[PDB]
Amino acid sequence: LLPGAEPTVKNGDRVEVGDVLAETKLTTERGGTVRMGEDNGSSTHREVEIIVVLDTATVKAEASQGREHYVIETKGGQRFNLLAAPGTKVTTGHVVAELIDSRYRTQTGGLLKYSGVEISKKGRAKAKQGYEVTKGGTLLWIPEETHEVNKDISLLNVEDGQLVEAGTEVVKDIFCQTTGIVSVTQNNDILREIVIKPGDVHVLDDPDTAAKYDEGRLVNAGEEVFPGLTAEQLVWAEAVDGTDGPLLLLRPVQELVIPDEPPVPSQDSSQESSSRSIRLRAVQRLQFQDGERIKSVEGVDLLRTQLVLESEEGSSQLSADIELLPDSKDPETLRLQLVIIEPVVIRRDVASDTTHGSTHTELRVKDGQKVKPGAVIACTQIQCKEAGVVRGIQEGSEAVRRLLVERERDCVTLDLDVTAATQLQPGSLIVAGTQLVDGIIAPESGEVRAIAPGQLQLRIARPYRVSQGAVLHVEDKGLVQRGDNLVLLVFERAKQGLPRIEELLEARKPKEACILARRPGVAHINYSDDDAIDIQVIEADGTQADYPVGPGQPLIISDGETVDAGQALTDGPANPH
Amino acid sequence: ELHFLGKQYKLKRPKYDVDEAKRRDGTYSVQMYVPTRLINKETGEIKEQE
Amino acid sequence: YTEDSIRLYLQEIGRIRLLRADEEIELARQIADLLALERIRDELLEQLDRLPSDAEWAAAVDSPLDEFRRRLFRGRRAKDKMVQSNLRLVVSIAKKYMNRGLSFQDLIQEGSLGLIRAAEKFDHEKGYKFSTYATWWIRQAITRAIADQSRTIRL
Repeated sequence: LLPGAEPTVKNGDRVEVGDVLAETKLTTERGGTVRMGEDNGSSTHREVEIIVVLDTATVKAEASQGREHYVIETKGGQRFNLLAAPGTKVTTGHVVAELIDSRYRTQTGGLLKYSGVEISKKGRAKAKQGYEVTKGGTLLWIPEETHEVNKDISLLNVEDGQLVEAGTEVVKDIFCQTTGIVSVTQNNDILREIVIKPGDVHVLDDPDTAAKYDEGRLVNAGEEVFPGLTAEQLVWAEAVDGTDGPLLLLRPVQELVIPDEPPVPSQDSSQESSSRSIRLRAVQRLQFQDGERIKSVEGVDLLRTQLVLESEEGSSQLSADIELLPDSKDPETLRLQLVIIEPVVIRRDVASDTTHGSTHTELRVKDGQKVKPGAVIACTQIQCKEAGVVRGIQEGSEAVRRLLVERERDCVTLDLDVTAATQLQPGSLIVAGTQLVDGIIAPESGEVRAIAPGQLQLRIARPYRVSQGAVLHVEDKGLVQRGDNLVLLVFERAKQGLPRIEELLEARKPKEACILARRPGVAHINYSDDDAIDIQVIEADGTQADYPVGPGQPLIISDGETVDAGQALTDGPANPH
Repeated sequence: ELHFLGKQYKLKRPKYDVDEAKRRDGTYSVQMYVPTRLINKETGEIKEQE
Repeated sequence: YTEDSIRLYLQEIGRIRLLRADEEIELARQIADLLALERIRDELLEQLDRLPSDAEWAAAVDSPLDEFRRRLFRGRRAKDKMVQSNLRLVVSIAKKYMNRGLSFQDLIQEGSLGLIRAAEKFDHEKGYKFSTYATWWIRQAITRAIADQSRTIRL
C-alpha cells in the first residue's frame, strides 16, 4: 500500500477482482476555483490547479528594439508599462507595472521643496523604491546643473560667479548645458564641484534687500521682489556673490501638483470564493525627500506611479503567477491576471506489481468548480487482482502498508478420514510427510483450514527452521513477499603464501595477533556471567596475570595448565616484537 | 551579443577522398559552419553570417 | 595557514584600500617633488663622482637636514602608496595573459615594474585618472616580459 493509503475493507472481507481495497484521498488545502489542464494527448489530467481574477483593462504586447514590452491601456485611456514578464511569480508589495509618465521628469538636477505633500514614514530601506505619498500637494523644483569632478585647479577656464552661456567648456572636457551663473567649489587646489544655475540676475544696491534674501526666498508672480522689480512668475530669489560682489538671482521655480489619490482606475477582483482577495493597488512614490539637494547633469524622474500587488492579511506569504487571459468576447484583446495557483499532481495509473493491484485515480470535482479548503480533490482506488480473503491488516496507531489476499488456489482439499483424525484442529500447522492418521501421511505442508466429513482444507504453507541466537528481520503475523530476508542465522565454524612470508620477513604486527603469556602458571578459563573469558595464570608465588581474551574471533586453544613464558593461548600468528 | 544558431550547423563535403586521404597521408574530415547573429543591444544592427 | 602562494599574495593585496582621485593628485605632487630632488642629487653625484652625503644633499637644497630628510621620506612613502594601492589593477590586467609562457605570479611581478614606472611618470596636471595612464605601462611591461622570458630559445 502506498503512503497514506487507507484500506477500505476489514479482515475477512471476501472481495472480487477489481474491487477497491485501499484509497488515497487528495484534498485542497485552501480551496478556490478548479482549473483543469488541457488534454495534451492525455485523457487523464496529471495536474489540477487551484485559483481570484482581475480583468477590467486592456493589454497589448508591443515590440520595441527587439524587446516585447506590454502596454496596459486602461478604460480611461492611461498607459502603463509591464515591468514584470509573463511566467514570473511576485509576492505582495512588488511593482508589477509603471505609469508611462513624462510630466514629472526634470530636465536637469536641482533642489526639491514640498507644499502640503505628505508621505508614509515606514522604512528607510525603501528609499531606493521611493516614498509612498500619503497626501497629495505641490512640488517646487529649483533647477540647477551640477558637474562633480575631482580634477586639479589649473584645468579651470571660468571664473567664480561668471555669467555664462550653455556650451562653454567650463572645465577642460566639461561642457555646460544650462545658461546661468557658475559657482565653483575647490579644495586645496583641486576642483570638486561646479554649479550652473539659471534665472535672471540683477544688481544688489541696497544691503537691506540682500539681507532679506540672505537665505533665499520664494517670490510669487506679480509680487515686487524689490522696488522696481516684480516677479512675473513664481521664482526663487537668492543672494549670490558674483565677480563684482552681491547679486540677486531669480531662478525659475517649477510647480508640479500631485493629487491626493492617484487617479488611475483600479481593476477589481471578480471572484468571491477567494476569502483572501488579491488586487492591484496604485501608489505614488517620490524618489527624493523634502529639501533633498540633488546633483545630476541629466534629468531625473521625480514621481512614479506604480501598480503593486496587494492581498488580504494572512496571505502575505502567497506568491502570485502573472498570466494573460484572452478575452472571451474578443480573443485578440488580452487582460493581465494574477493567480495564486496551487498545484495538485495526479500520478498515472499503474497496475503492474507496484501495489500488485490496479491504482485508478478519479477526480472528485470539475473544471471551474468552487471548492472549500480541505475538500477532497482526487480518490486513488487500488483494485485487487484476484478474489479471496483479506487478512494481515492489523489495527491501531500504524499505517496499513501491506495487506494479504488468500485466493482460491491457496487452498487444497484432501480426502482423509475424520473419525481417527480427531487429533487435529482447524488452524493446526502440518509438516508435510507426517503420518496424520494410521496409514495416512501428509502430502503437502500447510495450515489446517477446515475439517469436513472425509475432507480436509489446507492453506499452502512452508516452514523455515530457526535456531537459537538468530536475528529476526520480521515479526509474528507480518507480511513478506518473495525474496524478503526472513532471518539472519548465526552459527559457528572451524578449520598461506606470499603475504605471510612478506609479513614474517618485514617483522610486521599480524592483525589477528595471538595472545601470548608472560610467565608460567595455570590456565583458569574463567567463564564469567558476561562470558568475560580471561586467562588468569597463577605465578610461582601466586600472582595473577588477567589476560583478557576479548572478542570471539581469538578462539582459545590453551588448557594446558602448564604454560611457560611466551606460550601462545589463542589461534593466530604470534607477534614477534 | 553573439548568438550561435547551432541547430542549423551545416557540413561541407570532405575534400580529397577516403582513399586520397589514405594515400596522401592526410586526414578525412569535413568543415563545420554554424550560422550566427551579432546583436547590438542598442543600435539593434544584426549582422547575420556563417 | 594556507599553503597556496597566489592566494596569500591576493590577501596581502586586499589589506590595502584603493586610492581616490584627490589622493592620487596629492600623492602625484609629492612624487614629483621626490623626482626633482633625486635629479638634483644625481647632479651632485656627477659633481662629486661619489654619492653625496645627506648633509651635502641638504646643503644643495639650502634646507635644514631635518626638513630635507623628512621631505625625502614623505616622497618615498607617497610613491610607495601609489604603487601599493594599485597592485589590484596590476593583477586585473595580468590575469588576461595567464596562458602565454609566463606563470600568473610572473605576470604580476613583471607588471609591478610597469606600475612603478607609470607612478614615476604620471602627470596630475594632465587631468586624467591614474588608472588610465598606468594601464599602458602595466600592459607594456607584461608584453615585453612575455617577449623576453617565455621561451627557452628567446626570440
